[PDB]
Amino acid sequence: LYNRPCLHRLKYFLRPPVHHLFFQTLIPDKDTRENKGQRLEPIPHRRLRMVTNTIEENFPLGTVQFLMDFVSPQHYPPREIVAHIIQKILLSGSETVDVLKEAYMLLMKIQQLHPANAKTVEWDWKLLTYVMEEEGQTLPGRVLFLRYVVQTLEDDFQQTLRRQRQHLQQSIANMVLSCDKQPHNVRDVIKWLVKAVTEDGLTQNLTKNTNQLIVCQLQRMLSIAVEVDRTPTCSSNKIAEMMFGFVLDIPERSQREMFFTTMESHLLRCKVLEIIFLHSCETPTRLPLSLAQALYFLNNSTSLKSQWQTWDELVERLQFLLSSYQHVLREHLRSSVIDRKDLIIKRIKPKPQQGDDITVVDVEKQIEAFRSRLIQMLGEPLVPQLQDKVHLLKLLLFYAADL
Amino acid sequence: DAIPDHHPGEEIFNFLNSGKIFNQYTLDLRDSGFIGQSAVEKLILKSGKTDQIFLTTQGFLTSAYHYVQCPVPVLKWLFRMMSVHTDCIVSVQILSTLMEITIRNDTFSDSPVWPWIPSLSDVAAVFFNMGIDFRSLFPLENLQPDFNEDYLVSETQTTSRSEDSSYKPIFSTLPETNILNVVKFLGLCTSIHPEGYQDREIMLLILMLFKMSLEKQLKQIPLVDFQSLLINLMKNIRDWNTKVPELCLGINELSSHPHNLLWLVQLVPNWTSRGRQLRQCLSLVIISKLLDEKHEDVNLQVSVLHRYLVQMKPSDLLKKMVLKKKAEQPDGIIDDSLHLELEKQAYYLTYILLHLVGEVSCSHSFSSGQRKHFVLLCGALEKHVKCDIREDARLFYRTKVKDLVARIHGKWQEIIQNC
Repeated sequence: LYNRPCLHRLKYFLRPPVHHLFFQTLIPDKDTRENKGQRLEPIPHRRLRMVTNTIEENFPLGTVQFLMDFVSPQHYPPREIVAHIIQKILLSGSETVDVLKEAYMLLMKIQQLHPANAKTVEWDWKLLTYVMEEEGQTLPGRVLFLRYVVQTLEDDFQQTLRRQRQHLQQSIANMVLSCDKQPHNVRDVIKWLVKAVTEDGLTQNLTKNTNQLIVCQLQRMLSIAVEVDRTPTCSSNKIAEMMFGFVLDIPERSQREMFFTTMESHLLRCKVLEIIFLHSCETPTRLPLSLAQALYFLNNSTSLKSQWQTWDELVERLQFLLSSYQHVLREHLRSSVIDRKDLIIKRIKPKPQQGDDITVVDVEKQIEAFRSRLIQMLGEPLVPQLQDKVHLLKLLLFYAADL
Repeated sequence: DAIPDHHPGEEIFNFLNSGKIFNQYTLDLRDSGFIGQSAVEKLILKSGKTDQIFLTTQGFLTSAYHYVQCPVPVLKWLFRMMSVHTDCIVSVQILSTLMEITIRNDTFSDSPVWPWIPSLSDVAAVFFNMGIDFRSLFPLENLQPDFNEDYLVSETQTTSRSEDSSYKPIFSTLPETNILNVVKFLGLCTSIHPEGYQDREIMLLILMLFKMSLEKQLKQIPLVDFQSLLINLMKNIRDWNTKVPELCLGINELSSHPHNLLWLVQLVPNWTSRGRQLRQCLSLVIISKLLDEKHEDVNLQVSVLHRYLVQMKPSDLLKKMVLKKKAEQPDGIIDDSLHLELEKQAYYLTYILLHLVGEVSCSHSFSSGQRKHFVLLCGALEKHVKCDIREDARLFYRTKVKDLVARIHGKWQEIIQNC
């Protein structure tokens, strides 16, 4: 019988952020309301003077310390100070790691206490491009810079989604990641993602984690991009077509597995798999996306290294497709986010979709048919791993969205 | 370096003893055992072993748990996996699944059974599996948990229905990712269900978290979520004023090296009232301890700080340590080299003390008469500290301490003139 808070505000974007500072803004009660009471201000003139003095003598550690002591809930650093700390120190390629440590703590404190908005952001896409693409610069602070960027984007998206009931014209994502307006940026981030995945290091360790984290961050940016506009469907289609060719030419398999596994936007993975499957099938299919379509691909698909590995790969692709299909059906991702909020608050139920009218007999017959086809084209006994994978697909289909 | 700028740290984790309970080759949700009637459970118990991880990562449980509470052992095994899995992406995905299922259930779980949150037994289990000793988890004999190590080990092992394989460490290097997910989940549960823990439990959690932070190989990894969880826990306690001094003494008692104590003073958050209270009280306790002052139930703070400053005269402490070492040393003869070494030690100690004075002095409420105290305070720094400091170009540590005193003087002067 405890007075739970208004948990509804947490359902809007359940996907993982980098940090959970949002827990400090849940309470819509006396504590937070009275804390916000005072009107904010900038760093006092004299304090500003001393901190700039600290800047002058090229003693970055003193600057970070003094800023840490001065930043408080009733004051914020002027934008110039934020730009200085980020560009001058964080991405400086000379100092030691501890300086980057303190810088990260400083930025995190600023972001935790003051929610950055569009009119106050520091970095620009040009700087991101410089740090990422312009190789020949191995900046130790690159990972932290990317983490800060993604955290800023996520915070801004959440705040704008909460505040604005009929628009999103004042969000960082809107003006730095909208596919309609800056599609070249989307292309560049996809290129960076495929580059990072392709970066060797796996064959038959510390930097592997770096690539993994940056890849997760890029996937987060893609996921937010897929929602920034009003209609997820068109943006997802655009993104899927731009990434189809890039995913096509990935040399090895494990890279493709990492690419698909890390996928965050469920609709994006669904579209990518659907497009590749259709491109890999001789006879096109006009049936919309549904379980019937899953069986359609299962039957009429082919291979686009002994072939059993390829068939294994297709099995995994179909399981991914079924998982993402279930997720989209249950989450109602098709609608916009702004009205999806009202949908989830009202807790309206989904509805059956055309092409989902199948029975257990159908799936059993289809699975037996595929088993026969695989034996015919390869023989028996199948590889034990392949056996396990087909068995797993059998159970997943038997799920059959049994209603 | 005569004065290193960061706490040295210490070896808390031991790799060769990391993972004595369970690993990823031992946890399966099949062994939990439930009446299989829904397609969810039937599929799970008919599913293989790797299909288990596949189902977890791709949100199959989240898909299958939109209107039904997830059984508690399922969440417990998910927590275990998040804690023990080596790969980073799988661990992050498992944590995401845990957050999603917990939030959804809570939004639909109005039943008296509150959302599952790892009891101290669970967190102790995971951390000990990581390679933290019981005393390391709880190093204050005065405050100890409600159980013992053997109970935890036997219960967790028997629940996990093994010398067969030569025990390799589950992690040959700091499991940063797993620790981060564990603390993130802890913060989530603390923030969603505040009254889920008891005051004593909260205190034990604070003690173990602070002790863990002192890890040697964790110096380079920013512990922001540590601060977030600290904020939540400090906010959770119900008898605050009464509980503050006990906690302060507890943190004081964790270790001996003063720079580590300075670290823990710095690490606590300082943008919430209770955080500031903790900071100032902990600083008072530390300054009382280090100066060899008898713990006689420590405006009067003005005279107490003046007394301290008198005691922190570098020459005075130098001679005090000279006396102590001469008594300890069977001969009692100190060479110029060892004299200079003790000089470094005394300068280090004074550096730490001036830092603590800087932290304690900060305050937001002041009466007019407080001016005089500050006027005296700076004077003492100028008189009881600055004058005895003689600049020597070849000796940089003197310059460091002098500049530190200069910064303190500047801040105090600015505060004074603010009126």
